Amino acid sequence: DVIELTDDSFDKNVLDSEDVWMVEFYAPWCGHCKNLEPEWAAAASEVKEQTKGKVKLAAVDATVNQVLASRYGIRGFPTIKIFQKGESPVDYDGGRTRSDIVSRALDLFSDN
Repeated sequence: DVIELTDDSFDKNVLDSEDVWMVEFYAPWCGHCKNLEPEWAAAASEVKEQTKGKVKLAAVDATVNQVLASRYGIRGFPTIKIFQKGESPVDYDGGRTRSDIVSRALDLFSDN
């Protein structure tokens, strides 16, 4: 489903991975993040089904993982960043529909 990542777990999970990671950085009081939670989970199920985990969806609570928040310049919420092997992350620029997120995921899968 959605993997919860932390300052301590991020680099081995994500940076050292052969898989692509789409990571939502959120704050726990942020209503837009709360609204997105169920759609993020739904997208994560479909992506898992389509890619068998070659693309993973994850989340980071930026407020308690401040090394990551600083590293990736998180200045607002929610912020979704896409990580591919050996690259700096890029920002996701689509909507929260399942089709939008799954489209980006399959694009990533095709080329990874």
